[PDB]
Amino acid sequence: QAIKIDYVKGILRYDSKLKEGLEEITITPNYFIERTVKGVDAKEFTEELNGVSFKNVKYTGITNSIINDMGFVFAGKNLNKEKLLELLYKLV
Repeated sequence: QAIKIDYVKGILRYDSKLKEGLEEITITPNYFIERTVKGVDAKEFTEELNGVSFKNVKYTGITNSIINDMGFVFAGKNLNKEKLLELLYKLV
């Protein structure tokens, strides 16, 4: 027995493109796909020692979606939450 993954899908935010916006992706052995999402924001973020530029455009129904859309779905056999967690953390 061993873990195995069939596909994976999610909503991502990139550090370089944080100001740019957000995307939806899927990874499957045949192909990789990136798409742009429809809820746009004029977000602009900087990191001082303790100061940051706050621009957070977030709406009612859009939040009611993305409070729970945010996160990744995994399919396969013999999954285990601890291994999945440590991999996702190890990524960044």
